[PDB]
Amino acid sequence: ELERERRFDMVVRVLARNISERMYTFEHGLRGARGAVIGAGSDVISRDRFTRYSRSRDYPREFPGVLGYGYIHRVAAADEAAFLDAARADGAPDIQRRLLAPWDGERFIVLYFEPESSGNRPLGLDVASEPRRRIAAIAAARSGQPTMTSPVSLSGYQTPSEGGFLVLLPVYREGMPLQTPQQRMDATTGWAYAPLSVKQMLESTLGDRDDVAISLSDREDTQHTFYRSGIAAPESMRRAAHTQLLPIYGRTWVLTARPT
Amino acid sequence: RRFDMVVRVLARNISERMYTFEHGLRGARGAVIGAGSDVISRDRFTRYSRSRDYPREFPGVLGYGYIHRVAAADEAAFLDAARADGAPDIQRRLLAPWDGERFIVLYFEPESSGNRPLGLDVASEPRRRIAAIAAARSGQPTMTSPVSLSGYQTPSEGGFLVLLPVYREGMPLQTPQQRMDATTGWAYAPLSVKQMLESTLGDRDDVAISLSDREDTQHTFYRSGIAAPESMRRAAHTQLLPIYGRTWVLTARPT
Repeated sequence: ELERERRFDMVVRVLARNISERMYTFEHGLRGARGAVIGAGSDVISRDRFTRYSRSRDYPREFPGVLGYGYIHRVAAADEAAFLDAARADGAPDIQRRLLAPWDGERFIVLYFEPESSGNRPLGLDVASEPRRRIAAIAAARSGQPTMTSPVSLSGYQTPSEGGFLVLLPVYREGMPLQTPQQRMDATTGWAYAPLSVKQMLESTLGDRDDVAISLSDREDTQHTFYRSGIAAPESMRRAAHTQLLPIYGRTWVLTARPT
Repeated sequence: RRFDMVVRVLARNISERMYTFEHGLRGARGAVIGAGSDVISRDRFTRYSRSRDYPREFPGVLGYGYIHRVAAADEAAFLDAARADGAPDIQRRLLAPWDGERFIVLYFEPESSGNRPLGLDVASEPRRRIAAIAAARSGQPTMTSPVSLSGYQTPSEGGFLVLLPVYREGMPLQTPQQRMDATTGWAYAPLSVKQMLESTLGDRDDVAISLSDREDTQHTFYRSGIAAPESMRRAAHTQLLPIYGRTWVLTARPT
């Protein structure tokens, strides 16, 4: 009788480890994408050098579950016009600042993203115009760590609504102090980022997990889940659910499970 | 252009598509009515369902079925009858722990791929139960707040259930307690948020909309499009849509 809740605790702990392992495979390409801009130096990577970088990778094969990888530039309101004129001349003549919600602060604009054949065209999306993305960009900039958002709706990566996440990693200006969050924030020039759809990420890890009735949510708002699958055995409804806390990229996910 | 109008016609389209599903609810209840006092057989409900063509007649809805009201004391008896009437593998399936009165999915058509909600106790989940008791008390087709459709697709999708009650013949219906006491079951329709909206909106790229239920405006059940940068210098166009006892908040911007 007692062996049952231990045998399934083994099931849950392993499933939690797999979700966390898939999530942390994406970190590699995030640091690879920042690597390209570091190699480029102080003067932000050209369209040609970044597109050449992305073509040297094979994201569907190397990183199954991620839409792709890109670069967001940090630009103040008074430098928007010059940035847009520079970007337009570099191979994106139709690029414009695009807002997710009204924002008049400092803009964090998507400049590069590869590949379009995967998600959609997020070019010119102001990631600061939406608070959850802004909170992740700011936290990553201050910490120096890859920082995921709270669950979001991926606009620019197809329509209609597709639940997802963005994972951001800041690129620092060479020769600037990084000893404090504030020093690190003032040093950020842009961010390497990865957009990911909930469904695509989970498809790879738990292809056919008909042995579990699971639910996933962020701890900051447990009332709303971002993923749910299967119906539990009616016997397992006599006791409580197995819960696991998954720390992923500065965020905490709560995995709830029951057999069947 | 007149964008204020575009919104108004868009709202009318969403409501009108939602309100077409009511015909099938009354149709499914109507099959149950024709059988009489004794609950409809599996054969007669399936041949009623086969006399309908839900993808053509009602685009946007998953299908139509029947839920039976059964007390905890009568669970065993009810389950035996269903197992003998062509449902051998049926059992009370719970969405969450629940010890109260059971509202079990007896019939659903089309039981095509996915769509195996047979035995699903919709009373076991609060949003589904609230909609069912409100529908029974009012006598009106009543929808849930946004829900996750376990029993219709492997990774569960966002959706709604719309419920219409079945009353016992010869029982009074003047008060809501009278109506609730007379409730034998419900005709229901499960709905996917994506499927229903694909059927109304289509490939229109002229609007950047979002929908949420007024009970919780902090959570949208639908979002589509990126608005024109210019339109952000102004508030979005808003509209309240009365859908089966629920209020939807439509927020729209052009492009």
